Amino acid sequence: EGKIDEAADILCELQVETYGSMEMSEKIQFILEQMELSILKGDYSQATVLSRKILKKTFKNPKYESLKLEYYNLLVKISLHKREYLEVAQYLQEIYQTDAIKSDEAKWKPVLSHIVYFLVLSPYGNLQNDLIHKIQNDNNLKKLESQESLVKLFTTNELMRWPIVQKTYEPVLNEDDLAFGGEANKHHWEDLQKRVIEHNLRVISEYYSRITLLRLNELLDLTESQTETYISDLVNQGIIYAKVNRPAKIVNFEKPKNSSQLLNEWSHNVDELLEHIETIGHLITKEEIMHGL
Amino acid sequence: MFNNHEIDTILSTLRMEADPSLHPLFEQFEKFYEEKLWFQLSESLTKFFDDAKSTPLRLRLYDNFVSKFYDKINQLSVVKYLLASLKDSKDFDESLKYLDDLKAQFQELDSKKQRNNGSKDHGDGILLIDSEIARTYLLKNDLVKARDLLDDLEKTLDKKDSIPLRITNSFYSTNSQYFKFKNDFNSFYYTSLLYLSTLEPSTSITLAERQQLAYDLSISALLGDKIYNFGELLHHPIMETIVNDSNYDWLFQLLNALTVGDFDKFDSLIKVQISKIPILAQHESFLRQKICLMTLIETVFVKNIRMLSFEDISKATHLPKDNVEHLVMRAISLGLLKGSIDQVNELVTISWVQPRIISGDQITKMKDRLVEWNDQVEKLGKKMEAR
Repeated sequence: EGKIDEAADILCELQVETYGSMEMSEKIQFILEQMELSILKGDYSQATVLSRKILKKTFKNPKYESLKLEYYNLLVKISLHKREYLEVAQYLQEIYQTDAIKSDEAKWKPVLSHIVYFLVLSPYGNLQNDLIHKIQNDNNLKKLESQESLVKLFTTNELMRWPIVQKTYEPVLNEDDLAFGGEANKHHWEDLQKRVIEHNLRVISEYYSRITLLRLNELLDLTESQTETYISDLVNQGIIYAKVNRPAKIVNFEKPKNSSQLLNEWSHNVDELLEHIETIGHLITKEEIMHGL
Repeated sequence: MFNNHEIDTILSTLRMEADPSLHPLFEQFEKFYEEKLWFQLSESLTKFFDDAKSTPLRLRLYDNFVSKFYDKINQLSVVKYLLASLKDSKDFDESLKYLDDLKAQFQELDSKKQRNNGSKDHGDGILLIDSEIARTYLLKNDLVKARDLLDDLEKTLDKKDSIPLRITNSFYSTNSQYFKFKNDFNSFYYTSLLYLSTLEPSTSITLAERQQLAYDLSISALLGDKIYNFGELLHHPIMETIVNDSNYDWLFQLLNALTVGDFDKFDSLIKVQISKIPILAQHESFLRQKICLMTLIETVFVKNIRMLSFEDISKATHLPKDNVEHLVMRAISLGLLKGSIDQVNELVTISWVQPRIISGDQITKMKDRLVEWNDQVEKLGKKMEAR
């Protein structure tokens, strides 16, 4: 009828009274109905409280694969208003185990794929590694092989990569409704873009000691105004630092800048000369004997 | 010719008296299969020179001679030959049928006597099934099925002492085949090198096997690299009496091609289609940087210092100004470098740390460097000594 508030009011009183008794299945069911109504109102915070309670409930229960899936469907929706890839990623990780023992590869492979791909939008690549390393995630599965190749591609990125990625894949770039609530096609573009832009700076710092800004604006393929901003936000967060020398249009990534490094680097250098002298000493002595022979 | 009946029968008699062991329908039957200049057996020690050299429909008869062979000779010979002979003979359907026959038992338990692996020695009963199920299954069927067979082949390698070596042979040949089966000429180049390395110094070889390995190495070495494209194949047997067949001219053609960097030369290196792969389409840039890097590394400063002109890297590699920018960009990613090239200052200032090619101009360079390292030390010493 459209009386959202009225249906919720009656559902809220019911579930609370029932709690702690009258079947584990029955109680979890009311909570799914409730979150569905809650999300439309704006009641994301009420939805988070409901989420804590159900999460304990699903754990208690043995034989609860249906219950866990149902919780997942509710959980992703609330994260869509907020924006955490960590919430969705973690509870799905606990669903991985349950999907190997109980279910077919038909249930398991769309979930695996969605989870990694969720992490691809996610702007920091440091989660991504963890999920990819996985023993049955590095061997076989077509989608598995597509994600791992992307994982190598980021390492090497010089950000002429992104349109290559955008065109080449279209499933595994727009695929939803298979272990997640979905997300706009247009939202996938937004996220992917930010993630690459950051990762180009991130590699660029290691590989090259200096780059000029004119070259860098061309590499990202981007306007200076934006580049200055993408860089500015990153350095400020302190995942990395870089420094700009504005009248030169040169970006320093810096280099060693302290005595403490240099003393230890020196004592290393000695340590390598020494080792060479002993390896050379025994090695040469050996050479000698077999000249003899 | 008489030589199969002659050699088998006399040696068969010599190493046990007669007792159901002579076999005149064996003697005639093998006689029928191979009386050319190749023979189907040559008994006992002779089984290390003649054993099946054509499709061996004598097989059911030989199962009753495996059931005599142990007391006509030894341990090793039985496990050594009869699995490989079907495989070389291209008797794939037949190989499977014999693996059902043998399965895992040929004298185990309180028969005692230490067990090795097949295709060299008397094996692991289980290890024959495991190794050859992978060898056969790969040829037949898909890559996803192959990854799964390799994981089992890996379990069996791990689960043993390394002592008979035969099992390790099984691992390299098995594993090499997956990289052939896909596209992975670089991964295959590493695996083929290992396969040859633990094949040659212990013998046990077969003209069929060394034909695959030398030709397979030649295709893989063009098809992918990481170290350098031909210096390593001059400390790296490509035709040093492994076999010279199948036009090993290509190796020498490659070094000339690598230096000039002509497209015409790339087609005339091997033959058109097999030069391209499609492997070489990604490959030419990687291969390209390899020739440039080595040539400069020896030449520019006798000491070896990490100073290069950007210009002289372009001039030497023979590529345009943007292109080299992209190629170097990939090259730092690949490592064996680090220390931080400044892409403004036009200073290729990356640290010295890579391996140096061959025993030739390594030695020239070492003498110069030695006189200098020594001289430096001697000055310090002298001054200290005096006061």
